[PDB]
Amino acid sequence: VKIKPVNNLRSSSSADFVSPPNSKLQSLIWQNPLQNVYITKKPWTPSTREAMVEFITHLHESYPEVNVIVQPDVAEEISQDFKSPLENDPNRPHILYTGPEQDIVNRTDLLVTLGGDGTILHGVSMFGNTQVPPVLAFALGTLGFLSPFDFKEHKKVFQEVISSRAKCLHRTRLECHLKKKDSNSSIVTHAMNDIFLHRGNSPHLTNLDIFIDGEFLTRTTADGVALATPTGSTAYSLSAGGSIVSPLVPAILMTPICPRSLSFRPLILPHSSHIRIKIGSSVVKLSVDGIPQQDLDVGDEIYVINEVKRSGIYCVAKTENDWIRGINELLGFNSSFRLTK
Amino acid sequence: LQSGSKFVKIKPVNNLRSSSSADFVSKLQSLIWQNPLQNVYITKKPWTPSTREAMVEFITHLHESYPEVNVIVQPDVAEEISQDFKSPLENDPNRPHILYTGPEQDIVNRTDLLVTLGGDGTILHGVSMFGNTQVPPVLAFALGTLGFLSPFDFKEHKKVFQEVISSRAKCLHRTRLECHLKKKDSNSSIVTHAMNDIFLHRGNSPHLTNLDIFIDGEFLTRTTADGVALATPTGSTAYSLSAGGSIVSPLVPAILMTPICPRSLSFRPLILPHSSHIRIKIGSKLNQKPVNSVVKLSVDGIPQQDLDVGDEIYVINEVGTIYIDGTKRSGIYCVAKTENDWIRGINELLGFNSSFRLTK
Amino acid sequence: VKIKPVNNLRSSSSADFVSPPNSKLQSLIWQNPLQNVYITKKPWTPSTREAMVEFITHLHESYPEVNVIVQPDVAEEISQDFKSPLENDPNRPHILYTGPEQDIVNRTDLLVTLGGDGTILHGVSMFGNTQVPPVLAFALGTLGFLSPFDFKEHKKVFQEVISSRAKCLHRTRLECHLKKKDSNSSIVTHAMNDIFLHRGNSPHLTNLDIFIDGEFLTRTTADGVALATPTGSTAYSLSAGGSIVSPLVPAILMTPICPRSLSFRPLILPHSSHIRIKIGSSVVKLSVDGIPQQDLDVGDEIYVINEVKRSGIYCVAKTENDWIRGINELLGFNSSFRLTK
Amino acid sequence: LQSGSKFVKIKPVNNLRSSSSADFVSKLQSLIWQNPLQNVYITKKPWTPSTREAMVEFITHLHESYPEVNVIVQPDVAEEISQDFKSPLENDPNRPHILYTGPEQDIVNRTDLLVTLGGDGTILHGVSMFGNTQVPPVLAFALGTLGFLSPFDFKEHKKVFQEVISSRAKCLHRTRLECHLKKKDSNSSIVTHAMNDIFLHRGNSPHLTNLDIFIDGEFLTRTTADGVALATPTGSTAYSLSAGGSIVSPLVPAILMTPICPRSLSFRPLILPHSSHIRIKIGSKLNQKPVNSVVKLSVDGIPQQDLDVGDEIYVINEVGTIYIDGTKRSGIYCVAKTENDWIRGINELLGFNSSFRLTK
Ligand SMILES: NC(=O)C1=CN([C@@H]2O[C@H](COP(=O)(O)OP(=O)(O)OC[C@H]3O[C@@H](n4cnc5c(N)ncnc54)[C@H](O)[C@@H]3O)[C@@H](O)[C@H]2O)C=CC1
Ligand SMILES: NC(=O)C1=CN([C@@H]2O[C@H](COP(=O)(O)OP(=O)(O)OC[C@H]3O[C@@H](n4cnc5c(N)ncnc54)[C@H](O)[C@@H]3O)[C@@H](O)[C@H]2O)C=CC1
Ligand SMILES: NC(=O)C1=CN([C@@H]2O[C@H](COP(=O)(O)OP(=O)(O)OC[C@H]3O[C@@H](n4cnc5c(N)ncnc54)[C@H](O)[C@@H]3O)[C@@H](O)[C@H]2O)C=CC1
Ligand SMILES: NC(=O)C1=CN([C@@H]2O[C@H](COP(=O)(O)OP(=O)(O)OC[C@H]3O[C@@H](n4cnc5c(N)ncnc54)[C@H](O)[C@@H]3O)[C@@H](O)[C@H]2O)C=CC1
Repeated sequence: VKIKPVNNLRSSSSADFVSPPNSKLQSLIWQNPLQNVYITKKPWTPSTREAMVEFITHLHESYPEVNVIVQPDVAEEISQDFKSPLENDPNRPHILYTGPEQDIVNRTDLLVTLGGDGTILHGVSMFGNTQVPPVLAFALGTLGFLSPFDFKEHKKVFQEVISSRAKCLHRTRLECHLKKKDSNSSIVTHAMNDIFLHRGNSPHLTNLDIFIDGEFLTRTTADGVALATPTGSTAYSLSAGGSIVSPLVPAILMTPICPRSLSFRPLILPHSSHIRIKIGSSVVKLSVDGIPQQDLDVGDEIYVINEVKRSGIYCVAKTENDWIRGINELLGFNSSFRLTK
Repeated sequence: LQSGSKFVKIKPVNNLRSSSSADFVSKLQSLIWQNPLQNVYITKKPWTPSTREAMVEFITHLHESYPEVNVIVQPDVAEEISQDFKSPLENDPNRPHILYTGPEQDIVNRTDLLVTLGGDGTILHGVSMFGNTQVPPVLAFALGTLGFLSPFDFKEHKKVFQEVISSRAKCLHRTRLECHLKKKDSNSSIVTHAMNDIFLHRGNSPHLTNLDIFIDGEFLTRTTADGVALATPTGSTAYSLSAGGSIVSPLVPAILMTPICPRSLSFRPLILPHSSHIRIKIGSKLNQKPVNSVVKLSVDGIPQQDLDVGDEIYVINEVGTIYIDGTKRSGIYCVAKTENDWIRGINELLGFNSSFRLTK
Repeated sequence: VKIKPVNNLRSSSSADFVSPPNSKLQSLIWQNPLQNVYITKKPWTPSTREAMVEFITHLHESYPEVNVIVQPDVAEEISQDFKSPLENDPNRPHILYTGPEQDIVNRTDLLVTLGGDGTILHGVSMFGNTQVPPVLAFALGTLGFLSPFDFKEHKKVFQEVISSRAKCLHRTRLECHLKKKDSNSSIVTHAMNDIFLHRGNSPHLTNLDIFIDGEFLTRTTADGVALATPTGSTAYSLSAGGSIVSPLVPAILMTPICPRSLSFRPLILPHSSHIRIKIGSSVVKLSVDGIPQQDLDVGDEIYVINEVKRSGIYCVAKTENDWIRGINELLGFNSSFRLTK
Repeated sequence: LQSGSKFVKIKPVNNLRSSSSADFVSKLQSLIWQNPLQNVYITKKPWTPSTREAMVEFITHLHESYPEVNVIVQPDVAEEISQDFKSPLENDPNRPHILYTGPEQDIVNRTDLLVTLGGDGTILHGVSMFGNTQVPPVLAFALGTLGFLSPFDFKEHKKVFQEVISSRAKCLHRTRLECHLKKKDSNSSIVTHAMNDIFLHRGNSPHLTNLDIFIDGEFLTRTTADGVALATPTGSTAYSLSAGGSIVSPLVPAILMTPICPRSLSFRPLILPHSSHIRIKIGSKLNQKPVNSVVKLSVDGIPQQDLDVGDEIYVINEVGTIYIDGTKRSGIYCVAKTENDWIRGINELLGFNSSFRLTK
């Protein structure tokens, strides 16, 4: 194993996305060859560690041109896990490119995740405002919803990816603009799942004034409220009683979290909606994709829109019908009562 | 057809010129008449005095104020209301009120504007006439018991019609669904068009429907239930709402799939892409009740047919369906009152998120 | 096989029910020996037919004192199914007692069901206003919710029953009093599950005025409304969004069926409630335990109370915790999302 | 304790006689005083002018009209309101307003009647004082922002108190739950009493709670969620309602089990027998986040403790629990306004089954 600085590699090369006739998905076409592959994994998890080693071994064996990128602390963790050099000659060790977060962000052509939903969410968030490279997600360890591929098929799947034969689902994201009373500027954060406000530690209910496109919608006194992407419709929003929304639908979900109301039916809003929520009368917690942000005081506001740089997240898909299969087999959608045995 | 007054003449609607499709310049679309507005088709909720009175009053206004305007009504309505006009135009007995009428196909071809006098059902049946063709703009006045869709009080009719004819009105676009019924032992299809919804229901039968649902050629689920509803966003506030569905803005491109009293704890309502291809086949359980008339099919509330085990419906949006391997202006334009009709409608008419009593 | 008239048998002997300390159930104590056993089965169903033969064979073999009662058309159907007489001597054929419905009702000590929920419901309804004998329910064919026993354990279970060692769950029933505008008197019907009003064949919504103990509750415009026992809480009421209510709770459920309202949350009402529902402005169908009754016109009324003759239905229970097990294993209660494989 | 006026004397509540438990002759129970009503404990919503004003006005009325009556308030309240009395009794400077006060245990032993001035929280905290003992009858006046439980406007206080003291009032019985907290590595229990509910919640933690639920010693389910609520019928209109629970009449003997934002499509709310034995153990998933402070426990909204993996709560009704093998007047009596407070409350305060707008 040899650790090298990632700053030796060229900046990210963009892929092209085309919508073929009678497809729900976008063809992933590498206009310049794929080279910079960043691999992230669920930490402190044996199966993701072993799968990473095995995936990198496979890449170094089968794809000389591919440069493997990992985090610094990860490169240290897995260096001892490789023993046999390439084709068993001591002159080709396993080259791991690594460096500061920004260097990785600037150079990544393809993001590969080994783990669950958290792994994808945190990998994608690392990119901040840089357009996100395509995401190839393998499910390892405890199951989540978003990763379509079993690690066992990693060789066949990656071959389709690098050969411009794979297709991607486009997942839209929300932008959260936080405006606190005190200071000058907005803090902007991107959400794959959701942005939510919650009483959290406080025993007192939130009082939220909700505006759509400048028009007052409603006051809600509640545990909180969730604004979700269609991707996020299966996450917190689903727990709170929301509908399941195919990731192909352009929309924003507004789902109340335990409201003092008999009639706050969940809303499905247009993609282009501008949502403003004002904290009315440390009272309220703000979270983006589950990660706590600043605490909000009475008078603070969030402004939420769809992300409009190529926007959104392109995730390699297994089939044209991944969503159907996921809701059935992962979420237990419309499970039949037992009719025999 | 016999008029019940010498002050009314009933004339063939084929005496009128073909429809002038308007322009829609653009979240609301401006309604701008390329050819001037002339042929106004008026429908009303039947057997309700207020709407018959409103129709006569509206037609009187058009005949008084807009000489270029031609009034079209249904044949039975023409006969019904003919005795209600108690004077000719401008006190001149040689200028009777003229009402144009004829068969649907004749009316459909010549309508520039649909005006409805009644409730939600009035709009639904009116638009339903224009199923296989282009729907003219829809001007909807609420009379009698309130519904959700008609944005105007009939009291406002002079000022609203004024704005419409002068090309100063704006419209909300509402999408339409297509239901294709394919009977067991048939390769033909019966096509219907939906503004609200398409639904299957056990109806008169005491036994639950058993329905196999396929999306984009893939099997989704079997449901055993009262039935299932497929709804436009417009229809999200209708049957689908009653069945526990989400409220969907009419600007969202989606199809709702909402179960009706399912034997399941986990049939959460689904929101599907507007591009979806939906097939529902009427099934049964092994050795059973009757296999005929086990399910009723309705489209915008209108019973179509009882269906048998083996029948299928195919449901798609009017435009933009994606057919994955293994499977004329569109939509409806409704004259809007404000740029915020939707939020105000859900709040004031449906009581969306009504606060618990906080004072007094 | 020999067919005999059931009118040769004594009238029904009642069992005694005692609530032992630290039990949820009622001990079934035969004060006079159990003798008259009426067996009913889901019709046109091979497995129930074969199980009936096998159960009767077992009774004639092991319990000389037991008299087997079946329906006339059933006695004809199964007579050919027996071939071997008792202990293979031609002088003891299989004695089947049968006769008119009322004779069976008057003489039954124990009702045995072989089938599903429908079998129990229709067997129990046969008794009209006569107090219902204890019910021993075996699940055969397609699964339903109410029968706690697998037919395979029929010998062990019946031995506990006849030996006064079994325990019963007491299920309460509702009484429906139908008062049509036209005529003089009420038609009274008993419900194990529910009484419901529904638009049925009509495309027009029902308009129902609901009164509790003489006080106006609400007008509902809807597909309909269901009034359910706790037993019925897992039936139609559950499909309509009702809560799952243990059969030990004294209560009446009022669950709207697709109401034109955002705020008709299902209600749980006191056991002693008097519920009156008036049909407001062939418009409305009435069903009791799923069986269509008379059609109702505007101005007709139903009056619904708990049945107050020993009241209710005593069903032989398998364990103290049948309800937990049924909701988990039959209804898929709180099914976990897939966490592995 | 220092009074802020020579017109008020603050006296030890132990100067008063032990409580007189009333009689409850019998769906409402008549409140008939065996010993005459004397010791009136008054609580108010803190830091709200209307309730401080109401307290002074109520106490003034008692002192003017009922010489036999003794007023008990909290120690800090006695000091707070002492400066608010601007005259002595009957203009006699030798007859100051007397306010009795002391520690909870002292107050609890001597209260004939609890009077609350505020909202739902005021009742909850007031009743909470009488946890391990008998709860005196509760007379609840609504001041400030409306809640659900207080049936009387404070304006009505003279006429209502008149009915109560003269043994002409009626009360609704509300049952209480007991929460037994058994810490990990402990065999002792911390007991609390609930009028509304007992709930577990992730609170400050960003991770979901993992809770193992046992009923009557049998494992029911593991839930991964924000949390779970166990509620009385009284509490069915509180947190449980917000979480999607059914509205349960306070005359039904039951315990509600309602999930709070569960990771499941099938955790339908449960209604359990009042006799039920409920145990909930704080679990975790294999190799995880922190194991401490993973869940908050609240009882009637009051945070008790952060709980750790391995802690358990046991929840039972105050009376009538059945313990299947392997596992003083009770309840709360609230003075009622009419024989139909419940139907009127759900309709008028909660907007139960609010009709869509049908006219105007
Ligand atoms: N359901 C609930 O009561 C709560 C849910 N959350 C969700 O956790 C999400 C963060 O995910 P993690 O980083 O894994 O944190 P995590 O491990 O704390 O919780 C996430 C749980 O939700 C699942 N999940 C996440 N995204 C999903 C999606 N799009 N569809 C279906 N299931 C999904 C995960 O697989 C995991 O089971 C937040 O975006 C929020 O939606 C956060 C708080 C409460
Ligand atoms: N909620 C329920 O239980 C049922 C509802 N329906 C609805 O009736 C519709 C047909 O309408 P009508 O001819 O007036 O028959 P209708 O008068 O029998 O039913 C219409 C009821 O639903 C309301 N409605 C209809 N469309 C609506 C919409 N888009 N948003 C909000 N409310 C709406 C109407 O105002 C009226 O109160 C069908 O498309 C179906 O959606 C049909 C059967 C049952
Ligand atoms: N869920 C729905 O949409 C509808 C349900 N029903 C139910 O059918 C019941 C009559 O039962 P059957 O004679 O078997 O007719 P059935 O065969 O037509 O339908 C009954 C279905 O409900 C199940 N079921 C019946 N009682 C149940 C209970 N107490 N708990 C859980 N599941 C139960 C049966 O096993 C069967 O799956 C009626 O009392 C009514 O509750 C009737 C119409 C519609
Ligand atoms: N709905 C929600 O999202 C939450 C509700 N709560 C409720 O707060 C209760 C504590 O009450 P407070 O001390 O006033 O704190 P609070 O003022 O923070 O919450 C009480 C809110 O719930 C209402 N409420 C309380 N009990 C009720 C009941 N039995 N029926 C109808 N409404 C009721 C109150 O009027 C008030 O609007 C707890 O027992 C819990 O049930 C606590 C947290 C969240």
